[PDB]
Amino acid sequence: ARVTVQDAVEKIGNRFDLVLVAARRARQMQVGGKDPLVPEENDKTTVIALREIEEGLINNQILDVRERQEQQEQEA
Amino acid sequence: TEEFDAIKIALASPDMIRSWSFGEVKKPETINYRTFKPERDGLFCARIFGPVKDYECLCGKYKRLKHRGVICEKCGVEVTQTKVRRERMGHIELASPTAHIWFLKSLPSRIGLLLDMPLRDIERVLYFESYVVIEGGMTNLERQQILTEEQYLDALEEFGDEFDAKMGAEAIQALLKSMDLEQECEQLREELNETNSETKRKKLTKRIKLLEAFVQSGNKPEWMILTVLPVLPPDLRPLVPLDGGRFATSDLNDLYRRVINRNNRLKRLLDLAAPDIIVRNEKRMLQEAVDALLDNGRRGRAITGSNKRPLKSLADMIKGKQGRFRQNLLGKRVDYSGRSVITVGPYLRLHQCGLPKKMALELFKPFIYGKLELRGLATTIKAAKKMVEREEAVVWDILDEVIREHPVLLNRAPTLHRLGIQAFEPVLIEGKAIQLHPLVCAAYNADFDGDQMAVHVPLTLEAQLEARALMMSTNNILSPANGEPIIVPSQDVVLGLYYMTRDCVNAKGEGMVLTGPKEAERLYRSGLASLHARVKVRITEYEKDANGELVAKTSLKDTTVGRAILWMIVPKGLPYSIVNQALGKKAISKMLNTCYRILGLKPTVIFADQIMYTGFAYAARSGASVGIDDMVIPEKKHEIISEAEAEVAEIQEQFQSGLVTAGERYNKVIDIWAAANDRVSKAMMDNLQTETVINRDGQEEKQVSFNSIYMMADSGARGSAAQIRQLAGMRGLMAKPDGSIIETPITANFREGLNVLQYFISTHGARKGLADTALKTANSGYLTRRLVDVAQDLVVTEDDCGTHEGIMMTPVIEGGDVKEPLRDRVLGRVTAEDVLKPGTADILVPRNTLLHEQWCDLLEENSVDAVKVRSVVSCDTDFGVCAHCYGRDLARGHIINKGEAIGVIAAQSIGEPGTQLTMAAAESSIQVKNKGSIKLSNVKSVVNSSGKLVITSRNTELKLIDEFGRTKESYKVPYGAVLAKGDGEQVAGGETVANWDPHTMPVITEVSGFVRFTDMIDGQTITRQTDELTGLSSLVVLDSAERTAGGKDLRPALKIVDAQGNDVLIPGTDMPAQYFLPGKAIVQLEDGVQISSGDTLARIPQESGGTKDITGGLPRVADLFEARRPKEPAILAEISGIVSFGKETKGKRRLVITPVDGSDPYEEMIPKWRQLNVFEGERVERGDVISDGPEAPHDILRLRGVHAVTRYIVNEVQDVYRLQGVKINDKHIEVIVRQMLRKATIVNAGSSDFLEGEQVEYSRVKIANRELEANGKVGATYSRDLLGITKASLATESFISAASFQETTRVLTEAAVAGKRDELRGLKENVIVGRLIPAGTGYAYHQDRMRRRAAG
DNA sequence: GGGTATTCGCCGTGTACCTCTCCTAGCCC
DNA sequence: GGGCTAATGACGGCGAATACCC
RNA sequence: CGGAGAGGUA
Repeated sequence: ARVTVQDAVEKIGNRFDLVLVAARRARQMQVGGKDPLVPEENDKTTVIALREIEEGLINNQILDVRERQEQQEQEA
Repeated sequence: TEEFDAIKIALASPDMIRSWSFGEVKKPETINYRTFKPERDGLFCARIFGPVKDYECLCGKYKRLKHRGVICEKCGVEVTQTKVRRERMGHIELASPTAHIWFLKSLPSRIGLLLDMPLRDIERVLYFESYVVIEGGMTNLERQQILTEEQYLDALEEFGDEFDAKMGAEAIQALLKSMDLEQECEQLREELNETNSETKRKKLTKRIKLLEAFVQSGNKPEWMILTVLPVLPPDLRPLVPLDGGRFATSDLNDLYRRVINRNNRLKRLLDLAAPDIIVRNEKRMLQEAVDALLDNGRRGRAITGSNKRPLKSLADMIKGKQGRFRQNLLGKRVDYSGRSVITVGPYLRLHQCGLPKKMALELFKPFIYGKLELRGLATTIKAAKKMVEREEAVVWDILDEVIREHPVLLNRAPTLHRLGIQAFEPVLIEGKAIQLHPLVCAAYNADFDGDQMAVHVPLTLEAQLEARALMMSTNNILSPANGEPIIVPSQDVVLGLYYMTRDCVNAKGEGMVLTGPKEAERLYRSGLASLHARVKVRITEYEKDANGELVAKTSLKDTTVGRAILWMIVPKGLPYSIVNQALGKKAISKMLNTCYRILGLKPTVIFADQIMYTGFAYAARSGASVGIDDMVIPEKKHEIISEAEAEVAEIQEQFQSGLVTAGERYNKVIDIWAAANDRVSKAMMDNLQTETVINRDGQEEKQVSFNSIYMMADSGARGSAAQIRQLAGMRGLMAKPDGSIIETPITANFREGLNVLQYFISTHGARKGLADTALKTANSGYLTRRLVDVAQDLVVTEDDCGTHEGIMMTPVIEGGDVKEPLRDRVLGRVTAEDVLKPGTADILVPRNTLLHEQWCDLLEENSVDAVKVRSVVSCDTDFGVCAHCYGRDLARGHIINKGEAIGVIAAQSIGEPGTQLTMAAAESSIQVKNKGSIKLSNVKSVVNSSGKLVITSRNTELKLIDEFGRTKESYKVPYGAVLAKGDGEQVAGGETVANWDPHTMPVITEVSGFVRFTDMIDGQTITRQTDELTGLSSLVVLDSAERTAGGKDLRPALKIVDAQGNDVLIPGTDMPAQYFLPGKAIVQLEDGVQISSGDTLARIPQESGGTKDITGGLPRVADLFEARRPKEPAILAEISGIVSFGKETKGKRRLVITPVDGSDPYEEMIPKWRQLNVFEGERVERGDVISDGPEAPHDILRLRGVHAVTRYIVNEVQDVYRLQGVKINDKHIEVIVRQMLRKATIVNAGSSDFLEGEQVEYSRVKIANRELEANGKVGATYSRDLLGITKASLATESFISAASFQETTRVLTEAAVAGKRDELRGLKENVIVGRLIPAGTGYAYHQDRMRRRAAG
């Protein structure tokens, strides 16, 4: 469990678009479309998204290429 | 469309109005307000306005089941989804055009101004009173003129085939249909090329401005006359009938019904070809009904009983209180929230709050239901309801799951600063109160006295993450007002730490050596070694060095056992210089600040939580207790008292002896009792400081007192030297009714008893303070409101604008004492230039680098007087502010970024300490208190005989630039100051470098010769009396204030000529020779009296201090923010150049200032109430004082420049807040000022009129465009002007702001006719519309949308 | 001359709640 | 009945409307 | 229940 946002601040210096992107990540593993990439500790999707972005696993480029991906499959 | 900003308001075209609606209401039927059945057809129609009741048939008589979401006509109904219900709206196609009353009753009558006749003509024709020639007869008749009935006839029989004249709105329709706006614009602009008349050009420019405004709005004038009337759905307007004899206002409904009745009657009459008079009358009351519909406030407002609210009309339904009803008061109560009294939980971690189990169970019922049906434990909502109400043990696991990390938002009932609402992780607890984190309640500015906190649950994912990243107290530990932690240990934990870290001189466990704090903990918790002992411990402390590595330095340290036990708390990478010495509140503030600035946030939050736990635990183990033997009564208090009564008895005996005046012995007794109070407090504190004395090995030794009351306030737990001074010693002197000090102090303590009269007197102060508290709370709320309104539309949106402009930024020093260090100010700013060393031109800092702690220290060691820094004032960013122009001083320690409306932060930071706002030297002799080089700036002085560097005027400054590279003493040199010291001369402390008469100011002559009574009439302008002691006279110049018309046309003057009988003048000095005598200027020298250089010319009595140019307190803050004239403005030199008098006292006095390269006639007005300091033939420059006294900010901006008034306002407000000790970073004042002077008046016309209030950012963009092309327009020269906070607020470019908070109909009409495409930059405006705000995460979201615009 | 310097009506109202009352009215069928 | 139906024991600001010295 | 008038608390 990690509720402090310092690592996410360092990874994303704006730390404010950080909120938006982590919120989107949480929004689409909370509802189907993607699945958690970090082991669940009975955590809410907010903090698992936060721990994802802390590890550098989720960044703006990665999330946008991933999302454009799920579209080109959903039209296909 | 998507949730956007930059919304466009314009006048609607009839075709697209018809496009909005679907069908027209046939007959109007309305509820009777005693029968609530919606009758159809009418105002209630489920085919045009959408289904009033969805999924069922409604006609007022029909309730059949059939159309439950399917499109089909059975009696005339249409049933669809609620989305169609919202968009389905009505229209009625009027046979005749109808005007809109708002553009008629408005002071700028849009029809009147566009058609260029007074509004009387338009109201006459619209009210069906007098005809108007609609482009009718022109050969002998007039194309556009009003006609009475007989004149209209006379024209008709004169001509009927070339003449047309109608009545009402159709006439204006025909008129406005005629003009081709482009032809008018072209002809006017091309005429302006030929026209050479000033007034004619003004008129042409005004007309072309209006025409171009209508052209750019894209609105055809024919549109603004209502051809088809759109009508709301019934549910979109206020309607709430009450049963019985009492009802509610619903005038909008029957106004609709009346308008439909009138239109249907007119349609019937026109279908039957009714005669002209009857149809004209029908159109007349149809127009009247439509106008009453549009407004009744244009028809005359009135007050109705039981409701301080006018009669309902569509215009009044536009705006109620406090504005748009659903976006502010009243009253926005919201679900998923609770409210409860608060208790302390000292076990919760800093990111946690203790929340009652019942409160959680009822705050998360939907989430609990979702989980329960998710686990299969419930099959329906009913089963979930039963499952939760039965309070079974299973729901506890469910609630633990839904609360595992779901945070909650706690807000104090008044939120006076940003921290007033903070997130926490809820821990489910037994009880019925919210267990708030003890260390956060100080930030909440709350207490534990029955006051109730409020919880809310951000319940969507994205709100939760907004809470976690921003709202939680962990991420918000520094005050957003001045930086610096706001999470400082306040009263209990600080007591525990101060106890545990104290030392003694002898206790069990003294002197030994222990293996790290390991053995310190082991030995103390054995009770074998006392917590306090001079002990050598081999500690291994970690230091951050190199690129961020940790070096473990192990050394033997002389400390105390408790201090090592505490050192266990501090994480690695911190020095041991912090956890030694008795830790006070300021010491723990320093420790947390250093931890934040050296390790970061996570070590800081862990350190704070652990130090809270340890402070509480060791406060408990201390048993620090307050009794009555602990408070110590000084043994000699009564002796000092009795001495005081003896002294006052002698003084009063002299009083009855007639030896001292009333004020004399009053002040004597007051001073005696103040001295007695000081002596008593000193004795009490001396008793406290070493009340415990302990032997070491036989000899007694002082040491920090074990006395619990001494720790009780010395730690800064709670209280002060004043308070523990007034418990054991006397609280003494205090004020009486009328707010004056009583002769006899409150000579009794609280440990000793209080006499009845003493307590009675003391009650006055308490009552006064409580009333003051209530009034200040109300006024602080109001001030926060106005400041937020003026500052809210201000968001950092750009990172760097490259503006090398900035402000001089200096350590503020008054007199000999440096009030604030430049070290404090410089922190968190960005330099506007590259600073050098005080000895060499070497570059110390790079281009516009952030000046954080390291660079601030580097500037401290290389001591510097001033730095130019990037300011939001100097910022050239438009619709926003450069980040580097701002700095980063926030709850963060990194450079600020885009978003984050720092205007609101500034407003709440200025309003937060508002509650704390409460309601040998200068003018005698300047005594420099430190040794350093003497420096004089802006001298008005000529070196005369006896080495006299006699400085005149108040524009001269005495700095003390010492041998370090910056100043340490600052003084203001008064008029006629005599100085025997030169520049760069080392001076002893308190030595009179400048000396003059304290209680009167002389006019020291810098030249010698004959004295001429110039511009005088003996016995008319001066008093006639000569008392000769050395060739002197007792002639006194009459007061500056207004006098007779034969004594105010010549101003008395003493012309001083040389020793040759010839006139002489000295350029560059505000003392040409002729001292023009102000009021009460006793003339010392007669005509022809010979004097030396350094002799007084005239004497003007002064108070030797005590001038009243400042009032202080929150009203002072407010009137500076409103920029009000302080006891009328003190005029400055309106331009550089020679000066002279005009027509003196014609109204008031006139002063011509004659530039040598400018406009010579430049006189201004001089009220005789000002203290005049102005001569003729003297050379001045802008900013030089001409009338002495308090200067208004308006003239300061107009004359000295933008940055000058910036510094003035910043210094004034910062000094006022320092008077209460509150420290606020000045970037907030800078942004509030940049809001204040956001409007400017053009001097030399450009793309706008010659003088007008214009957004200065618009001035920048327009001038940049002007140099972009070759053809200059014009131009353009401008001067910024300071509007008041309210005036600047109502000056907002976005009309959405004004719609909710000022008069509305005129503002809305201006927006419509001008077609104002407001950027919707405003935040509360985005609240008003109902969309995301452009700040923080919302700004980032809209930025992402814009990035996705034209990228899809 | 002309800016004060008065007079002449309207209107706004920290925060939250606990209780209470009081709410367009005139009127011809 | 009922269905229509067109100030004084607050306080302060503020524009409009006067009041007055040289 | 929409907004005003009143007591009490904080």
